[PDB]
Amino acid sequence: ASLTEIEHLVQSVCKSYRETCQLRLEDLLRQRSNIFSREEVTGYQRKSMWEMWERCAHHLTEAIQYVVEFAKRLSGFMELCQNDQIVLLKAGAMEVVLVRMCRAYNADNRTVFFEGKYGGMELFRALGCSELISSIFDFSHSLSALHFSEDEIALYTALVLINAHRPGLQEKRKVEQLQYNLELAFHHHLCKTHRQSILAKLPPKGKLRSLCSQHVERLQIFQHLHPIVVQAAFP
Repeated sequence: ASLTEIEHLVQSVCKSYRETCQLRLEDLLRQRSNIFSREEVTGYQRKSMWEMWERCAHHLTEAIQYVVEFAKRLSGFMELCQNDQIVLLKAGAMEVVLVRMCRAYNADNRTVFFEGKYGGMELFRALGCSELISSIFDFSHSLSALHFSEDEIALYTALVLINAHRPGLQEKRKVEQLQYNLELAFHHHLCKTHRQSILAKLPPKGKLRSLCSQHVERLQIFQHLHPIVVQAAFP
């Protein structure tokens, strides 16, 4: 693994994210000024829990598709056996979307971009899961505080997806190699960008999995399947 090869991987992954971002940071940042009216907020609050969950799930599944395209554009993912592909995606897909949310969250007004405007926790009152919603906002707040580069998100999301420790992997060694190469790339780019600091400040592995486990649990309580099981992708 030559420096030049490693630099190539950094470029590949960062470009892949740029293509599969799903939204433009520029656009999100400009839209921060546009905020939901109190009347609009009360409207969302008035909606039935069932309607909101369907609406939310539509957005989530949309995002997961983009994440899957990101995974396909990652080097070596395609080479892995279907079983190993699905395992990595199953475990990581939702985890990646939670990371990508940090872009949408605005720390000043504590609002997130939902259906074309910025809104606070108040919007999702209908769901009646205040603790889950608060935790997602808190998680996003921390990442927003870090002022994550698009290039940093790209490498981090990739590392989330590509983990040898995920159970059910037959080709563990192959995934390990891919993980280590992406690990090197992340460290290398942080050295180059003088952002070595952020490693310590990153959320622990445990916390990412915790929020995703409970998120899937709530969807399963409603008449829904795991998004990888309900995959229009892998057709």
